[PDB]
This record gives sequence, C-alpha cells and structure tokens, in this order.
Amino acid sequence: LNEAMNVSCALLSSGTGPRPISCTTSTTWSRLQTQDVLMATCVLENSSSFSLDQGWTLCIQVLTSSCALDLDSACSAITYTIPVDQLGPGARREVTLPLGPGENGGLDLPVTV
Amino acid sequence: LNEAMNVSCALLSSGTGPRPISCTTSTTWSRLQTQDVLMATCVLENSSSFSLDQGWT
Repeated sequence: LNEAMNVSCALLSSGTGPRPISCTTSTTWSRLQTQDVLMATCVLENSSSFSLDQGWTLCIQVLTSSCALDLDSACSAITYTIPVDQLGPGARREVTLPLGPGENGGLDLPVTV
Repeated sequence: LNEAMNVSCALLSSGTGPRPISCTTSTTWSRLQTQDVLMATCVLENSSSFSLDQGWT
C-alpha cells in the first residue's frame, strides 16, 4: 500500500511534463486476411523505481464516435483489462487492440482510447 | 478459354524458372492483443503477358 501511495502522489501531483508512469498510444495499419485494419499499440512505461507490486490492473477503453443518437449502437464502447503483474523499473509492455473497419469501412473517426 | 489453355500449358511445362504465375509465401510474427501470432503472406505475381480474367481462383 505504501508503494501505491507514493505512486498515486507521483501521478496526481507534480504537475510537470514527465510523469513516472505513462501509456503512449500509436496507430498502425496491418493486413489481415485481405483487409487492412487499424491497430492501437498502447505502450505502458514505468520510468520510476516504484515497481507496481500486485493488485494493479490496466483498463483500456475504446470509445467510438461520441453523440447521443436516438436508437442506440450495437457497441457503444469496448473495454479491455489486463492485470499488471510486476512491471519493475524501466520496463514496459505493449497491447495491440484493433479499432478497425466495422463490417463496411465502418469507422467513424474521432475515436478515443 | 484460349488464354486459359495457354496459361495452363505454361504452368504445366518445365522452363527452369517459374515465370508465368508464381506464389511465394513468407512468415511474419505479428501482435494481437497480447500474444504474438505467426502469419504467412502469400504474394501472387504475374510476370507473363497472360491476364487471369474472370474464371480463376
């Protein structure tokens, strides 16, 4: 818990550029069967010493085009979770989760992860 | 049909180089969510003049 307290103070306070923990998200184009699909590498980095012990998890959420359409959409959003296990200093792990065309180039674009 | 028979004869023939229609495969490791996957790209190439019009698969 003390490691968690130090980490939480690090993230929330110190209103500077470099935080100890970060998650940079890129986009990429990869080929599956014949299609091209978009991918999001979300790369989590631990630049500090605090070493996220256990009972930390990583909750990515991928929100489509944002508006209050009357009927609803079949998938308002998607969520993925991953338990982070050790993640000591300087380490990093990487998660490719797609955004790709929904069934007929079906990709409205602002899309926020 | 004539174009088909010509492609067929070229493909069945021996020339010491697979000219008319070739298909290479090549392995590439990719990434899906957490686990690395092994994919095979199969590139089909037409070198010769013969057009594979509708009817081939």
